[PDB]
Amino acid sequence: SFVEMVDNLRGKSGQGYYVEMTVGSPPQTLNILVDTGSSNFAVGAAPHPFLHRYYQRQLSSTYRDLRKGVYVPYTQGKWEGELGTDLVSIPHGPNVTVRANIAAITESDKFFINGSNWEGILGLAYAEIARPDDSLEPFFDSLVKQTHVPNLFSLQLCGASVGGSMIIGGIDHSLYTGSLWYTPIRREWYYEVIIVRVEINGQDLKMDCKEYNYDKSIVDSGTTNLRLPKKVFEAAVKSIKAASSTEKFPDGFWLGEQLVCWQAGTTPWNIFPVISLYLMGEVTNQSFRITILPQQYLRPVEDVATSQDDCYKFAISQSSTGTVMGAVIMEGFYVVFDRARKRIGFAVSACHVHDEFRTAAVEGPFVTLDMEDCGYN
Ligand SMILES: CCOC[C@@H](Oc1cc(C[C@@H]2CS(=O)(=O)C[C@H](NCc3cccc(C(C)(C)C)c3)[C@H]2O)cc(F)c1N)C(F)(F)F
Repeated sequence: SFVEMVDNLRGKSGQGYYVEMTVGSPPQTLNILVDTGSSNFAVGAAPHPFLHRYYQRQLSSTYRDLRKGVYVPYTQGKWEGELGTDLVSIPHGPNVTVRANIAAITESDKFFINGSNWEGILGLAYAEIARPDDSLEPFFDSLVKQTHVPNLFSLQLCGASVGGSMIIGGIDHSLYTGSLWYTPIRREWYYEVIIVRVEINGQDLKMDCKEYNYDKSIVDSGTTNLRLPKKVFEAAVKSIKAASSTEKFPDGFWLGEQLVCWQAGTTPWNIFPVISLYLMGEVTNQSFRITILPQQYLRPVEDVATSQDDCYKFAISQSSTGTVMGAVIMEGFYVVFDRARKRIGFAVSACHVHDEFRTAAVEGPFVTLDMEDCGYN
């Protein structure tokens, strides 16, 4: 019955992927950002310049106030509001209704995005990182406890304005090609994984693999960019600069500030390298790699002039909180969040990204010794 959930995601580039949901009785429809990088379900519940609608608790007969406050500080953006519960459904999801915790957002700061077309956020990670604390049961845990829905979901996020699928409760085999490759979830708080090797155009970065996971590596659909720890970011940018040194770009470009443009259809894709991230596998001394194309980490943005150029921003940026495999890594891959078996699967997506002479890939098996030493303690 997964076909009903195919193409249930929409979004704008750089502004996330959202799914339609209803809260309350009678049901109020809202678009909700799908975020595997957090664990709170929260919706606008008061007027805001960027909101065209919001949750009106007084209009819902099933709303229950929990008489407790809450706030969540993200890397960028934060909101505060009031905790309560209400009935929640996903129209293009499983045919069930659950009573879930809901943070009613009363104040926010750089949380809502102008024109994003979503009014709330669905944190799909584990209770350990829920606010105020891990006693606030996350939505997916409620879903699994109250229904027969299997304890897993999969995300197919597609690039070019964008669409995708969140398959709740399973894997839809029409959404990917080739084999699924699984990496262990290291610990159930974020979807934390372990990167064991990095190559750029087939050249090993040659860092202590702990640097790749300092202080963690997570899979985060709520984040746009691939974000890399400072030392790894620097090495990666140096390598990518060298490979593309045929052309020169302003430093603002490499900092993700300035966009670069070329005449429509003349984008020099080949001067930008492929990036391979090797992830810890399921058996001893075994790993696999996912390979990212420049079409993924050069994010398409709207033309700043009145011309018909192709313009892009560099969608790899520096992090001080570990590696973040955001939407530009997930795009073109089918990613299975197999909570039941504490593992995350990757396969080439049916909406895989195109290049004339190169292709995004998930490949294995590889042998990698001492993968345990790659985890940061
Ligand atoms: C403008 C760029 O955003 C586009 C971005 O919009 C947002 C997305 C998020 C979710 C965040 C994005 S992040 O970059 O802050 C990383 C984080 N996950 C790791 C993390 C870091 C710090 C703290 C926590 C908690 C929640 C566990 C405490 C979790 C995610 O959840 C919060 C926001 F406000 C905005 N607007 C989107 F549109 F979704 F692409």
